[PDB]
Amino acid sequence: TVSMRDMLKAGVHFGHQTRYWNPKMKPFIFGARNKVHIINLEKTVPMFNEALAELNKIASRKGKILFVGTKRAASEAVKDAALSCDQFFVNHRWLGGMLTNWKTVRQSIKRLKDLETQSQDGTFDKLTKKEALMRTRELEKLENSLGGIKDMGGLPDALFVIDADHEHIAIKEANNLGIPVFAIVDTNSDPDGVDFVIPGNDDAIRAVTLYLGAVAATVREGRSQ
Amino acid sequence: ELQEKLIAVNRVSKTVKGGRIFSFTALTVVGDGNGRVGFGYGKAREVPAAIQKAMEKARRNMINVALNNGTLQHPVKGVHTGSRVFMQPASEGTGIIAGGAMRAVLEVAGVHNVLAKAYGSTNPINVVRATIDGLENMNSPEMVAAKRGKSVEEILGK
Amino acid sequence: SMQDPIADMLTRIRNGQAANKAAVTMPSSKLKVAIANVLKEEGFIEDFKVEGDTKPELELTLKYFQGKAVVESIQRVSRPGLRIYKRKDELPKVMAGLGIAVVSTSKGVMTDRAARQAGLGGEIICYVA
Amino acid sequence: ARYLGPKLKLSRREGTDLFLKSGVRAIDTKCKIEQAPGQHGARKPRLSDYGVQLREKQKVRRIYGVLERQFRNYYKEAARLKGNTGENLLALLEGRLDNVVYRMGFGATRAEARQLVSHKAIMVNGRVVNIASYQVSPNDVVSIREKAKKQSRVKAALELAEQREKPTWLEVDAGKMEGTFKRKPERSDLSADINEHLIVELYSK
RNA sequence: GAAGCACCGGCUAACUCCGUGCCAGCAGCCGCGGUAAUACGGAGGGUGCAAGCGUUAAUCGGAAUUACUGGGCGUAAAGCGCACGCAGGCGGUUUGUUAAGUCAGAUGUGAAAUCCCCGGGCUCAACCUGGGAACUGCAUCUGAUACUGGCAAGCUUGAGU
RNA sequence: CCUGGACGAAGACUGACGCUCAGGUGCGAAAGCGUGGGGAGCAAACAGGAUCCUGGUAGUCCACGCCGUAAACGAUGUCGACUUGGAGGUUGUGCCGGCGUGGCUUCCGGAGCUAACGCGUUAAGUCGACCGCCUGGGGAGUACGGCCGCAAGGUUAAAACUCAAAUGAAUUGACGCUCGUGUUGUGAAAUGUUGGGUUCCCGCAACGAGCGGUACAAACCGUAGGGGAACCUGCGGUUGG
Ligand SMILES: [Mg+2]
Ligand SMILES: [Mg+2]
Ligand SMILES: [Mg+2]
Ligand SMILES: [Mg+2]
Ligand SMILES: [Mg+2]
Ligand SMILES: [Mg+2]
Ligand SMILES: [Mg+2]
Ligand SMILES: [Mg+2]
Ligand SMILES: [Mg+2]
Ligand SMILES: [Mg+2]
Ligand SMILES: [Mg+2]
Ligand SMILES: [Mg+2]
Ligand SMILES: [Mg+2]
Ligand SMILES: [Mg+2]
Ligand SMILES: [Mg+2]
Ligand SMILES: [Mg+2]
Ligand SMILES: [Mg+2]
Ligand SMILES: [Mg+2]
Ligand SMILES: [Mg+2]
Ligand SMILES: [Mg+2]
Ligand SMILES: [Mg+2]
Ligand SMILES: [Mg+2]
Ligand SMILES: [Mg+2]
Ligand SMILES: [Mg+2]
Ligand SMILES: [Mg+2]
Ligand SMILES: [Mg+2]
Ligand SMILES: [Mg+2]
Ligand SMILES: [Mg+2]
Ligand SMILES: [Mg+2]
Ligand SMILES: [Mg+2]
Ligand SMILES: [Mg+2]
Ligand SMILES: [Mg+2]
Ligand SMILES: [Mg+2]
Ligand SMILES: [Mg+2]
Ligand SMILES: [Mg+2]
Ligand SMILES: [Mg+2]
Ligand SMILES: [Mg+2]
Ligand SMILES: [Mg+2]
Ligand SMILES: [Mg+2]
Ligand SMILES: [Mg+2]
Ligand SMILES: [Mg+2]
Ligand SMILES: [Mg+2]
Ligand SMILES: [Mg+2]
Ligand SMILES: [Mg+2]
Ligand SMILES: [Mg+2]
Ligand SMILES: [Mg+2]
Ligand SMILES: [Mg+2]
Ligand SMILES: [Mg+2]
Ligand SMILES: [Mg+2]
Ligand SMILES: [Mg+2]
Ligand SMILES: [Mg+2]
Ligand SMILES: [Mg+2]
Ligand SMILES: [Mg+2]
Ligand SMILES: [Mg+2]
Ligand SMILES: [Mg+2]
Ligand SMILES: [Mg+2]
Ligand SMILES: [Mg+2]
Ligand SMILES: [Mg+2]
Ligand SMILES: [Mg+2]
Ligand SMILES: [Mg+2]
Ligand SMILES: [Mg+2]
Ligand SMILES: [Mg+2]
Ligand SMILES: [Mg+2]
Ligand SMILES: [Mg+2]
Ligand SMILES: [Mg+2]
Ligand SMILES: [Mg+2]
Ligand SMILES: [Mg+2]
Ligand SMILES: [Mg+2]
Ligand SMILES: [Mg+2]
Ligand SMILES: [Mg+2]
Ligand SMILES: [Mg+2]
Ligand SMILES: [Mg+2]
Ligand SMILES: [Mg+2]
Ligand SMILES: [Mg+2]
Ligand SMILES: [Mg+2]
Ligand SMILES: [Mg+2]
Ligand SMILES: [Mg+2]
Ligand SMILES: [Mg+2]
Ligand SMILES: [Mg+2]
Ligand SMILES: [Mg+2]
Ligand SMILES: [Mg+2]
Ligand SMILES: [Mg+2]
Repeated sequence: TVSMRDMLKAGVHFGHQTRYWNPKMKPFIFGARNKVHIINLEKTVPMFNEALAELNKIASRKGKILFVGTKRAASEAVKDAALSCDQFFVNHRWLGGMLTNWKTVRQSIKRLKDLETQSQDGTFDKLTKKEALMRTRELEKLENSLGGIKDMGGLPDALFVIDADHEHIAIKEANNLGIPVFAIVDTNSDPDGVDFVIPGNDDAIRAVTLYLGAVAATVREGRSQ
Repeated sequence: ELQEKLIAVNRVSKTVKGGRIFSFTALTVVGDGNGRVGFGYGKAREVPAAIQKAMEKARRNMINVALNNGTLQHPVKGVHTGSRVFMQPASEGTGIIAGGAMRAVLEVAGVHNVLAKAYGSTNPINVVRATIDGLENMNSPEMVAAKRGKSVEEILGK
Repeated sequence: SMQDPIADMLTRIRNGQAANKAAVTMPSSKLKVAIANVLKEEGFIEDFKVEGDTKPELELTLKYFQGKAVVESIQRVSRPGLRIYKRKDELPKVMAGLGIAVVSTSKGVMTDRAARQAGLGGEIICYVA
Repeated sequence: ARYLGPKLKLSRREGTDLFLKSGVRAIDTKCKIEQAPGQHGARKPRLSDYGVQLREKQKVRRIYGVLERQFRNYYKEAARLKGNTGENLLALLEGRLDNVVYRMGFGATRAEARQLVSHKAIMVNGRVVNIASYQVSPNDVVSIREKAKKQSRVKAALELAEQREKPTWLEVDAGKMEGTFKRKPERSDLSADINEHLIVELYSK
């Protein structure tokens, strides 16, 4: 859905150095210039379009999509695109066991809803020099961590991942539960862990927006009907 | 719904400055009897607590095994760290002829007639892992007809 | 020194199949082509191509069905150290017939199934499953 | 060569009804069938894999009144024959002359039927056979001899057989006090609760 | 006129009481006994077999624990201190026939009994017996010759100049 | 001065002439011996002084002969083929410092393998050829016999008897505290509760909760010597410190 020239402007073709190259990414590399691998944009387009097509199919049948982005730029970028598609996101550090320890994670969510209730509706108005400040610190830390999954209340049907090597923990949890995984696999990542591999650069800020924009819009398109 | 069996219970120990701390570990296997079997390894301090943990682990992490009316499709060799496991299909009425650990796995999996043998170490957790590994890689005649370009008639009837 | 070319042919297949190779190329011979023809007929490979005359080289196309190797176990049964000859009524059944046994009969190279039909024994070249 | 002790002890140990008594009274009315015999019978302890296999083997042996040496020979013949080993083992046990007498209802109990056979009161195809283990072939007519038709045991046992389920592989003629062995019973023709694969596994070892 | 023997700590089916107090003893292994011992001795109860039941000896199995089927050798026992090399074992790739190995068929033989299958006779069984199958072998003959070997030419990738 | 091997470039040439090897033959650290020299330093033994020090013989050196043993180790036999990759050293060579193509070598690491450790294109991965060697610990690499040696001894190599263990690797401890779930490991177990800063914060395969050298359960190897021997010393080697 994105032209090859546009992806070149977005820096999708760019990759990491050859020193840190992952051998598994050999078929998806066009070449190497200035000791930097170049991602073959020809391979990416059919894979990305098919991945987008699968996202439309699973959203239209009322699934659930979770976005996982922890990069410095991607953290804010995913959150802006997350609310547009009305889907869930993890902008901050992925906590180990978010999917595996769903029962424990559920209790964290149940704590959060009670915590927000007192500060918004409960009107506790109690400080005691200890309680109020610690509860606000609890609220601010919980919101940063599990803010994007408050409205989900269940196992996400599929996951979208940025920088799959950095987010290996989320992928491992998804592979254990059979949840399909979508990830932007760079040259130094492991493509075998992803079901629908998207060979793109996850470090370029403009590229991340192109990924998020092309994905979030499709989710709205599939959910429109 | 599905049959569950406890295989082994062992009392393990660790040493702290105060003294020795003890625990009980329980190995269980569960299965529906129709080609699905899973093994669990619970670890707690109280024996009833440990066996429940093993069942919970065994209830999930199941595998699907093709069965030919209660026997294996072809003889197979299961191998794990120390245990060598050989299993072989048998005729109707032979029953489960296998070791203590192997018999429980084959019963809950739905295997009725089978000839089996264990070589090397017979540590129960290693034996059941080898038996699980030896059954998951077994392929039905439909599966080999899928990999190759021939139909079921050509695979066997030919 | 390479004292068994047939085993090396199987080893290249097994290594390439496990390494997710696209194709495996090796020096060609009359016996190797006969073996490769049998595999293609049963479907364990896609196609074999022989290129060159002064120094022929055999090219084999591997087969993967669902992200997995079709050739799961290829084994050299008879070897130069210990030749193995079986009669027609002693022909082994690999995986109770699911696999094949390449048998060199007096009428040529074929599978164990064909040898039983033709009533011929011979040297068991390899097991394929 | 037999068991001459209390019958209900065997049933109590096995936990079920072994039909060792005529069944005039309910089994619980004469004993605490839910409790094992002996001082420590009230307690219910664990039982290993060998224990349940041994209990099942002792169950069928005590049902048909067969010792270990005679029962072991039956296993060898059953495993030697074609087809299912367990089904043949039950069929061989069910083919015993005393068992046929009990199933046809001439004796109230197999032990009573065993005494009827031993005392030269059973004629098979017009021939007096007093061997308890003597096998009965299909389409063979067993009968009570005219000398033994005046006994009240035969008359009383007919009523008890009527109350019990009548086998479908046998023909009974109480008027003439003779029967016909129609066919070998199948696995379904017998009680499902009995397990034969345990016996086969136990004797394999 | 006709039921005994062994066992009941685990392995391994079956437990309490009393006496004894690292004594007396038990024991295949692990191991039990110094004051509540289901392990000793006795009793009660139970379990396993049964005209037998234990113990001892011997063989095989379990023992893949001499692994041909069917094991190992960095550290658990195990790569010779290293090299050259005779006998030996094994040997790239083409054709031609040789048909020794191997393969197919035929023939002779492989005593009977035994084992196995199907029936028969002893009231059943053991036992006896009819007919087969088997006797996995050897030899000769006739074929096939893809592979292996012998023989004759080559070929160049192995090995050398 | 004489001489062996290896590697690279580009050809020519021979046309399977190959690989592995029981016996066999040669080689083979240090120590030790035979014959004759040499002998500065160092230094077993020895002598003396102390509670290590001084002095110093064999030996170390040379010619020739013998000995044929080492933790002679990478505790990994030789030969061949195939199988993801990174960083470095060391020697070639091709092309325009870049760019490929060789040989040997070091580290890290994937699949795979392994009991684990770990190995990992120089395999302990995947197969093939051949040889050597092992099947409980101790007795014992000892006795007897053969062979070899001037001797020391070497090599080949038991049995009786005795014990039910010996051993490898890894783990938990010694020399504020736990659980639930999850996760890693075949497992014992670890993570949590390993780090930075200040009970707290942050990072974080954890998330939350309830509470307040050991041989334990320097060492060794080969050799040589001891008359101040509760073991010690000379020489070379090993890390299994
Ligand atoms: Mg233990
Ligand atoms: Mg063992
Ligand atoms: Mg053990
Ligand atoms: Mg154990
Ligand atoms: Mg072989
Ligand atoms: Mg008798
Ligand atoms: Mg049978
Ligand atoms: Mg048996
Ligand atoms: Mg018991
Ligand atoms: Mg007392
Ligand atoms: Mg007492
Ligand atoms: Mg005691
Ligand atoms: Mg005992
Ligand atoms: Mg006693
Ligand atoms: Mg008694
Ligand atoms: Mg008794
Ligand atoms: Mg007698
Ligand atoms: Mg024995
Ligand atoms: Mg054996
Ligand atoms: Mg072997
Ligand atoms: Mg071994
Ligand atoms: Mg060693
Ligand atoms: Mg060596
Ligand atoms: Mg040697
Ligand atoms: Mg030597
Ligand atoms: Mg030696
Ligand atoms: Mg050599
Ligand atoms: Mg030679
Ligand atoms: Mg030759
Ligand atoms: Mg050849
Ligand atoms: Mg020819
Ligand atoms: Mg011939
Ligand atoms: Mg001929
Ligand atoms: Mg013949
Ligand atoms: Mg004949
Ligand atoms: Mg026999
Ligand atoms: Mg008769
Ligand atoms: Mg008869
Ligand atoms: Mg006969
Ligand atoms: Mg006859
Ligand atoms: Mg005949
Ligand atoms: Mg004969
Ligand atoms: Mg011919
Ligand atoms: Mg030929
Ligand atoms: Mg030839
Ligand atoms: Mg020179
Ligand atoms: Mg020439
Ligand atoms: Mg020429
Ligand atoms: Mg030699
Ligand atoms: Mg020398
Ligand atoms: Mg010399
Ligand atoms: Mg010297
Ligand atoms: Mg000298
Ligand atoms: Mg001198
Ligand atoms: Mg001097
Ligand atoms: Mg003086
Ligand atoms: Mg001095
Ligand atoms: Mg001097
Ligand atoms: Mg001095
Ligand atoms: Mg002196
Ligand atoms: Mg001198
Ligand atoms: Mg010499
Ligand atoms: Mg040595
Ligand atoms: Mg060294
Ligand atoms: Mg060595
Ligand atoms: Mg190699
Ligand atoms: Mg490494
Ligand atoms: Mg190994
Ligand atoms: Mg010994
Ligand atoms: Mg000696
Ligand atoms: Mg001599
Ligand atoms: Mg001499
Ligand atoms: Mg000597
Ligand atoms: Mg000697
Ligand atoms: Mg570990
Ligand atoms: Mg685990
Ligand atoms: Mg492991
Ligand atoms: Mg140390
Ligand atoms: Mg010494
Ligand atoms: Mg030293
Ligand atoms: Mg050295
Ligand atoms: Mg050692």
